[PDB]
Amino acid sequence: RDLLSKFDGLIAERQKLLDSGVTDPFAIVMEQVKSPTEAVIRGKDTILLGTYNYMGMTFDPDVIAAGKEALEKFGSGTNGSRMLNGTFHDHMEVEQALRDFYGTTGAIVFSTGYMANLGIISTLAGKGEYVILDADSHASIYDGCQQGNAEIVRFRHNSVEDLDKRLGRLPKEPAKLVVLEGVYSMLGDIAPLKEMVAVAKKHGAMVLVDEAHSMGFFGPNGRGVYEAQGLEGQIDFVVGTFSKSVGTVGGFVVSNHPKFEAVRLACRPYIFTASLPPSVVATATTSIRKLMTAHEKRERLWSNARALHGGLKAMGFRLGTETCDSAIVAVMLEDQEQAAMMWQALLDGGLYVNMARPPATPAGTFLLRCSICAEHTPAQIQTVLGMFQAAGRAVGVI
Amino acid sequence: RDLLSKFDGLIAERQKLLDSGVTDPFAIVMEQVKSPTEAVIRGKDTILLGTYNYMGMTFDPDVIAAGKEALEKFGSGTNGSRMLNGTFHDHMEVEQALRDFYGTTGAIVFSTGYMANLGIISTLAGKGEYVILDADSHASIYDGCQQGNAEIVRFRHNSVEDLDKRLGRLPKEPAKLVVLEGVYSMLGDIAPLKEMVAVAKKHGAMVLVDEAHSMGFFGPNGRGVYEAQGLEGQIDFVVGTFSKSVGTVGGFVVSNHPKFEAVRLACRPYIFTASLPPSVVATATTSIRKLMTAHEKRERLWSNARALHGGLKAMGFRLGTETCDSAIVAVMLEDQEQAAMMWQALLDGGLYVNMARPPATPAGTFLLRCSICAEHTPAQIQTVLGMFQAAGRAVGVI
Ligand SMILES: *Cc1c(COP(=O)(O)O)cnc(C)c1O
Ligand SMILES: *Cc1c(COP(=O)(O)O)cnc(C)c1O
Ligand SMILES: [Mg+2]
Ligand SMILES: [Mg+2]
Repeated sequence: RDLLSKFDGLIAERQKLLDSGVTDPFAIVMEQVKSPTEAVIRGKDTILLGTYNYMGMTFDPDVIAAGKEALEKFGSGTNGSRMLNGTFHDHMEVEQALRDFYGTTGAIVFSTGYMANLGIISTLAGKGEYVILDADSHASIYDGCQQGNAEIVRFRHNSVEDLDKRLGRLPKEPAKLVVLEGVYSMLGDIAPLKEMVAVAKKHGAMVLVDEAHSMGFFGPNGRGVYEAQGLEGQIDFVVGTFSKSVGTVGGFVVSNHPKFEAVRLACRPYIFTASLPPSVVATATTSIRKLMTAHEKRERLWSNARALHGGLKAMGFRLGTETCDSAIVAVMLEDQEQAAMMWQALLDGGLYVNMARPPATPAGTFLLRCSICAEHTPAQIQTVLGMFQAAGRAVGVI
Repeated sequence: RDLLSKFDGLIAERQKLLDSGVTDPFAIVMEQVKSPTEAVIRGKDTILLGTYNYMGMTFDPDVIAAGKEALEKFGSGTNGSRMLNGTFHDHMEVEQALRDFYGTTGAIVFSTGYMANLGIISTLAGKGEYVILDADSHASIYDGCQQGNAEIVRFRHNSVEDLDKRLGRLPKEPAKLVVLEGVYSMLGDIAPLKEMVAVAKKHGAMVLVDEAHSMGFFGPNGRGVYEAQGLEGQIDFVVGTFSKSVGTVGGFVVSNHPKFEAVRLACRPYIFTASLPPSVVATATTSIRKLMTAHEKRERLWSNARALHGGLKAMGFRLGTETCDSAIVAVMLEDQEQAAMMWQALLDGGLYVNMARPPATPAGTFLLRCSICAEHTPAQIQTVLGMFQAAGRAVGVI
């Protein structure tokens, strides 16, 4: 036995899944990517319906030109931390783009969204302070809690009442951070932010909202669910990512707090890593700025989501949401076998969606998660619906 | 008081430093970067001597062409995890390049080196197991320990004897991970890996060596200090980064362990983040492959390092090492004021080096850290030495 013996269970489980004849869902390779909505997988032209490229920015010609120009002018990397030699022209640009996008005075970019959550949670809340979060929060949020020294207070998923009761039992004096997500990504439902933020404020907590799954398409300025729910000016910190709507890699936190940017002086995941490559921050800058006014894309995204959500439900699929509330549409299946058969039939027929099974989801929950793109055409969405009808029948969903 | 009140001390300290008239060392912006060794800072042409671009790969024409081609062909980002939709052609390529570079069957790429350390340490060693590390290990290694549930065992810095004594007192049965760095980056000295690995093996521990500061220029194949010290085939895991010699962003761990790649199934910082952009993994692939045989660069790097190290010592600077053992040359100054005055005079004269003061360094240690590049010319190195002589005099080092 050695350090890897602990993986024997996971290795056996994987082999059991493969024994069913299914393609390994954790080893899919996009051999070619023709556009935000088309790839070649296993030598087959395939519609993409399992990416977080919500606004189709990855092939935007301005984004691509900015990336190429940055490679040419500044090279492939920075070879240093933001606190030393790794802040180039384009890093300053991308932080200003976030200030402009969110209407904040402060903006701190990290090398990943995971690291932004890890860092901001573990740095803001110290010993004797409290981080209060939804039971089903993103892994990076839990990892930020684990990385820090604060008291961690979970509340029942999606429960305004349990948030209120749990907050109310904490001592009044210590500072507190309530961490919320605008969109619950598993099912694509929306958090009751207006009510939860009111509860947080009643108890004197600061609020951090993750708006990774809403950027560019919720609220008048595309700032997120909090903006859509009228909370502009009430959110202490907003965390996000460059890997979804923005279409690259990176993380950020924005704020209007006067001391915010002193976080750079303390935050270990900000300090102890190289800054992002020039091309990454140049593509992010361009993309963020375009997202401020990408009205045609926003309209298409929501039109597509409504057509997919409406079509799957009408067919008889059980969805994670009664109404189309986000760009994630989750199809709920009865068991692991049904989900795998559906996923495989879709893939073989030319469609890629994400499958989620335990322990990614709770025991008893087996999903196909579809994520819509501004650049899907109405034709593609109908093709997808046809594919879902054909697979749902061969498998016997529906 | 709120969550940011804890930063009042750091804010006051920063203001005290600025009160001396020094440029803020934590807010330097590379406005233009002409080459690996030249930038424009504060409107002034400046020689770069504080980057980890050891092999000058960031402006390599093959690296740049690969990045541009990847933007064009695959877009700006992947919008998904490696376990879902984020593995493109170029991700498979970069992991194969690492296998070829290190002669291993296993290779796992992460979105940063920080995350590779965070993830591999917290995933390999669980409850009831031990992570044994040097007191002065990199922050990411300590953060990996904090993220995991293992027992953490620090040993006195650079002490083979204390490693042996501390290891020997642990229970025999539980699995153990000894984590070592090939190059101690603060001063640029080298770990006694041959002796430490022998000690680790005597006690039945697995060994993880970080070779971030040696890639491409230690050992016959450029694999690192462990290779230079004859330890090929004896190291269980080697961790590294794409941000130094490789010249982009990203992290990795390589191994020949038969179960290694099952780490993908468990490792939270691998699973819960987007994969790197196509351009990043394409530039990394190209760079890694060129590093396998970059003999001219290697020779220049070491020639430059020897000239800088030899020249600074002869001038009368106290260096962190008696002999030129790495591409980091650390100048030790008597106090914080001396270091800041030296740093400012160098900057104003057209040279950028890194300054390190407490709490980055231990109390009593005040450094200028020079990092050499394969692409520095002998002329630049003499210019640098002239600048060090001029500043050392105006300040009164030397
Ligand atoms: C996607 C996501 C992250 C991680 O972002 P990456 O940039 O991919 O590391 C963090 N939090 C939430 C809620 C996310 O959805
Ligand atoms: C630079 C470094 C890291 C971090 O690498 P990044 O890729 O910049 O996140 C981790 N460990 C060591 C020893 C390092 O030197
Ligand atoms: Mg094309
Ligand atoms: Mg140029």
